Amino acid sequence: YAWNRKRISNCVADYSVLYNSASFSTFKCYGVSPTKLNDLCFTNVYADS
Amino acid sequence: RLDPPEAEVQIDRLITGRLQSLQTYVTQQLIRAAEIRASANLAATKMSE
Repeated sequence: YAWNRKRISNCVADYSVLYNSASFSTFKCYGVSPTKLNDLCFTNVYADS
Repeated sequence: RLDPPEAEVQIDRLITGRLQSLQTYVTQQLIRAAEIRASANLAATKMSE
């Protein structure tokens, strides 16, 4: 209910390592195929934990 | 952005829309061709007479 929010910017993201990290029980993507993430440039991202 | 099978859905949507629009345009072109051809036949008759 009090879900935290975080903003990240001004860096480069290596999604390959995170994807290869099998510790994630669920690794799902809606607007993107999990593989392609390592080849796009983005305005910014929001992470909620 | 996406993986081929998922992309195919959007591909289908957009091709349906585009083909429908362009065939409609072609139909309008056909009608305009018919009317202009009638006009041209009348003009040729007027010329010759």
